[PDB]
Amino acid sequence: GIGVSTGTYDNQTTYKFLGDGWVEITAHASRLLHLGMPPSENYCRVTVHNNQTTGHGTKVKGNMAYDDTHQQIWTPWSLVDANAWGVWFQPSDWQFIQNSMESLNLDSLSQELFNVVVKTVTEQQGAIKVYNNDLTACMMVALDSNNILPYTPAAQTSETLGFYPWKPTAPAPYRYYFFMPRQLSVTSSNSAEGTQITDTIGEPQALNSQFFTIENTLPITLLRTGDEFTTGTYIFNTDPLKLTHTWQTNRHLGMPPRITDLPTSDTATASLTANGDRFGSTQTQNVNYVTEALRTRPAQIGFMQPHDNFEANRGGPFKVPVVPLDITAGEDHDANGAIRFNYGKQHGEDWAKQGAAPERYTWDAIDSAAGRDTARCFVQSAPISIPPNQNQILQREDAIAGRTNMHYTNVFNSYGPLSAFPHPDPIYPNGQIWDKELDLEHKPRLHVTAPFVCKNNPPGQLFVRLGPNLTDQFDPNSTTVSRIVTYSTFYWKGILKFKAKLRPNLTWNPVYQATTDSVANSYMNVKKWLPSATGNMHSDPLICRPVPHMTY
Amino acid sequence: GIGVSTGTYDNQTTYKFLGDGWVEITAHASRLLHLGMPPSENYCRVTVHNNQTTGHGTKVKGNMAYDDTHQQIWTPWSLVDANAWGVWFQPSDWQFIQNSMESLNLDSLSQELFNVVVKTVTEQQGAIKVYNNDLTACMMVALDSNNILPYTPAAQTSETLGFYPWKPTAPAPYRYYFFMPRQLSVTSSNSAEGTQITDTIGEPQALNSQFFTIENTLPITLLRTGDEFTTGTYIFNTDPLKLTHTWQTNRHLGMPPRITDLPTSDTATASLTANGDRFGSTQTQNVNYVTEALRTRPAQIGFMQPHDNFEANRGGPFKVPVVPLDITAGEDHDANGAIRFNYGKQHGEDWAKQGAAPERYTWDAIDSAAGRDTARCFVQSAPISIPPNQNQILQREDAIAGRTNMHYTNVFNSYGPLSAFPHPDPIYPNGQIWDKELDLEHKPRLHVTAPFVCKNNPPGQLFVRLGPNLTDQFDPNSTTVSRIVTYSTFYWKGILKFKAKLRPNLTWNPVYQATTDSVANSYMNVKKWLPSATGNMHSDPLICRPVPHMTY
Amino acid sequence: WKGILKFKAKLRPNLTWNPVYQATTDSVANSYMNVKKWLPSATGNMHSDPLICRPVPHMTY
Amino acid sequence: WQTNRHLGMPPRITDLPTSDTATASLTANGDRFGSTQTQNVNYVTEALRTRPAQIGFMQPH
Ligand SMILES: [Cl-]
Ligand SMILES: [Cl-]
Ligand code: NA
Ligand code: NA
Repeated sequence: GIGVSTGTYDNQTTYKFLGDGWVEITAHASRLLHLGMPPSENYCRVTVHNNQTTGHGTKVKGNMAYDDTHQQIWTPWSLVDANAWGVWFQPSDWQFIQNSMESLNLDSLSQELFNVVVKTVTEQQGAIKVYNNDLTACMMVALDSNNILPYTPAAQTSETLGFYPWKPTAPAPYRYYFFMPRQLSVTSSNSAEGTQITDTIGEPQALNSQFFTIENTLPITLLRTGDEFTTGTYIFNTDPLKLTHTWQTNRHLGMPPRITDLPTSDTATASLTANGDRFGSTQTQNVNYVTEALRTRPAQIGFMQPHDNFEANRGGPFKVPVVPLDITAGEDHDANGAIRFNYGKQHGEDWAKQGAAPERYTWDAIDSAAGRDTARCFVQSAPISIPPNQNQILQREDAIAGRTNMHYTNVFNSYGPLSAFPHPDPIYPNGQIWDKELDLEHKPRLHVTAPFVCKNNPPGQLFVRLGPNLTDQFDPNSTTVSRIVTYSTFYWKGILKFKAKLRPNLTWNPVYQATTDSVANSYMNVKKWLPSATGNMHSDPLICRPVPHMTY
Repeated sequence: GIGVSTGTYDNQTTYKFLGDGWVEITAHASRLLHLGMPPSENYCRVTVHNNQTTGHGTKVKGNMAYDDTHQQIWTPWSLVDANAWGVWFQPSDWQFIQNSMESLNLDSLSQELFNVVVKTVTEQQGAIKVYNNDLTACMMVALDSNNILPYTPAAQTSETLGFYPWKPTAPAPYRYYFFMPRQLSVTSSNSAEGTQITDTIGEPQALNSQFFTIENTLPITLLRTGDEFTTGTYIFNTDPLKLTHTWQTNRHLGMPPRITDLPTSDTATASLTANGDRFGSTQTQNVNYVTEALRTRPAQIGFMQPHDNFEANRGGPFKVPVVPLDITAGEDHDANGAIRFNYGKQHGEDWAKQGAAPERYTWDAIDSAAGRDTARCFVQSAPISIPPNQNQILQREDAIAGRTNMHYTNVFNSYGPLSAFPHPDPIYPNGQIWDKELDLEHKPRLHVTAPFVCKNNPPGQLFVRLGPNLTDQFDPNSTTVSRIVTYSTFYWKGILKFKAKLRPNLTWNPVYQATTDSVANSYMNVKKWLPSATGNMHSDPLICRPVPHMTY
Repeated sequence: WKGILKFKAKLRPNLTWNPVYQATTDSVANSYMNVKKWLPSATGNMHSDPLICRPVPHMTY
Repeated sequence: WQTNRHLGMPPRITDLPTSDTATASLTANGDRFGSTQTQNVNYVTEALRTRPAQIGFMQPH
């Protein structure tokens, strides 16, 4: 099958309406991939320990947050990961879906590898390189259907496939965490100089050691140029994702109080009846009156989260994740889990930009009703008295354990049986799409890194690597390795299907839509999604869930 | 399928007579094509701005007509366009059809690509080049069936395939217009020096930006050496094209006036009855008499067109097209839309000719009854008096708005409900054959650039390009691109079918036929269509619609 | 008076790479498309200005 | 949005722009291929170039 293609390139997004507002979005994605031989032929147990006593080391006082120490199993295999919005839709698609649909769900996933080509490189004189075809050479493929091997979402480290169809990409090298004891003590710059920082890493433990190899756990297919490989279709079992945001906060839940009379002019206000004589209910029985702020609501929309909370286990210190909610007027970023990420040119960064530094963006939850304005928050002693003297009210300013900047809001946890909140927004195009659930008896109500969590087993990971291309001289009992310089290219097609539903339209007023404009320096300027004079592209994160929706 | 051909070369024109004068002309065309890799791997938004203050720039006073500024989307794809008479018939065929047929219509179109070959180039020492086969390499093909992408008739810029079967050709690179604001002010050489010329180009607009990619809109087929690709048959839906010209002008419509007596000798004239006593009708009731010139005719054959009218939109100034009619005795070229075009050696120019300059030819409408002799035209004030004093008649000489060379005929529009005219002539071999209709609610009664306009959807455009042939070292996060030097060759066969009808023959006198002769320096000298001592060819535009036909 | 007017309409295709121009509303004071124009006043005064249409561009040839 | 100036095959640029701020140039008017309806001048230009039809038109006002 040498001179015949084994597949079809297709990167078009097709919409099929079944009627009644239901839509079958079928996203085809194809890319040309490049795979080079592994630097090492075997599996390595690598360790990373940044315990320098200067700069961003862990030995310098107060540098816990900079910790990067861990151990990993480095494998000669590579992973083909397309789990990221940017791989399947072009900007316009995302816009169209966000502006017209109100619901979206995963349906099925399929992939195939085809048109494999393997080449060898040899030298010449002047020295120039020459490229030849190794027709008989092959490429190894493996598919972990049952997810035996460690799950490693490439989207988390901007290592998925490129978001540009006409540009080539490459698979990310496979590696996974290995257990290793890790202890690091807490210190501050103010902390005494004589104080010694404990920075330790231990030996591999029997109770937690897990070394897996692709060779020993999965069946492997060999692909020569005339071969091709298919995964067959996988069926998703996940919950629908709302494509709208909520705005009603506790202050907007239920029957608004009855105004006494209609405003007298277009600029006037209206007044309610006296607090003392108004009907209603409160949960503070020390005061005989009702007020929008004291009034009993059905439940609590949103909640206070501990920030910037760091916890520690055998592995080391780590920042506890927080539910991405609205950052409010006050713009309390860390308190409401805003997410900031850095990515490469393959995933959005302007191709024109130069320097090692990646592009960075901070994602602020679309929803406006579940965030928390730490500044304006406060707790009043009871029996409650209004107004309260400084000794019967704890607020932002007040300091905990005599620390100027540590306020109660930093360690306050408001989560409770009455807490209700929306689901994290999907992030085009850098966002991860689906995720494997944690194998623990008691699971989390959601994940921060992805909108769709597989209730059952998630689609299996696709692994590839070049077959060792040996030379004429080879000795097994020698650690020395000689291999012919080889590399390969091949195409990848994937088919992701969604089930989506068109939105209803009942408000009298026009609704907020995701648009583009011509105003210079505007975030939504058309010029950002067009090519430059030399073809440089730029794909910034797009808004989503533009349309508002009743919460109650 | 390495060592086996995947198609057949065929460039013969076959005539099948079904009887009753109906003919099925099946034109087979085949060419060997050459495709090199694109200079750039991606899509570019290129701009052209000739705003120099010297020479043919737009900044120099009175140089509007020289404007070339515009913006375009440059793509790494190439287009295979065979939409031009020269691709399907050899001179003799065209002659035979023009001399014997009276009607011609498009029936069906089919095409295929086959016998693909891809080669790589490497260096050597002395340095010489070496060519090798990349058996596993492939070529990309895409067919836009629904005409989603911008229609770009290659015939308009002499970029279709070559008109010589035994000579190789290459596809034209694909590119399309992109919206960009453009303003240019009007000035004349006489115009004051201090006067400043406004020459502006704006930023991409949100309301009119359309960036398409082949990858995202069409399914793409990969062709390795042993593969081949077919379009299947497309059926045309167009109106028939008359292969005759008309000669009757308003002066020859209807009952000629009755002569009083037959001429007395072979050199004598005959006379009609006195104007004052002749029967008939006119539309000028100030004079009591009829005359061939005043006499009422059924309708108006031909009409006055504004020339050389330039109009302006956001895009810029442009020459308004005009219906190609007869240029009359007076030879008023621009007033009757004569078409002049410049073409290369691949499309007619004498191969022997040397210099960058292309060959140029001016096409004068075959029809002799719808043109306008601006010089002899005139308007008479009414009530009409004959003869008219200089103040009651506007003629050529008179100047508009005190401008010596601007005469009324320059801005006069005679088009009206009574206007009737023939269809533009087909032009062998440089002429375009069919054309896509404009997607506007109210369409034009015809196109100037083509005789056949598709009532429905036109045949889709055929796109090709080489697959990026990567090297051993590749980095995605780098803007740097390294590719192996590659190029390819492949054959293209096309089958175009026409339905034509043999002409009737009723005149007593022999009729005008398209012939060839031996008279030196004659436009129709046989020597022009023969090869030179070293094989240099020359294919000049051939006459068409030689036979005259009754108009009424 | 009750009236019933029926239309037959077709959903649009989406093929451009770049996001397309949409008719939107905003919060910028004194903007022609400010939300406040389509809401009632404190005493119920309404205001309905002409809305844009045919926002999406389309190939002509 | 396409006006007479944006109808058909754009002229072929000689080379791709050298930088993100540069322009590209076409081949000399005198040597460029194409067609016009003004046969007094031996050259083609976006403004003189023959288009299929006339989009829009002048109205008496
Ligand atoms: Cl799968
Ligand atoms: Cl076709
Ligand atoms: Na913050
Ligand atoms: Na003329």
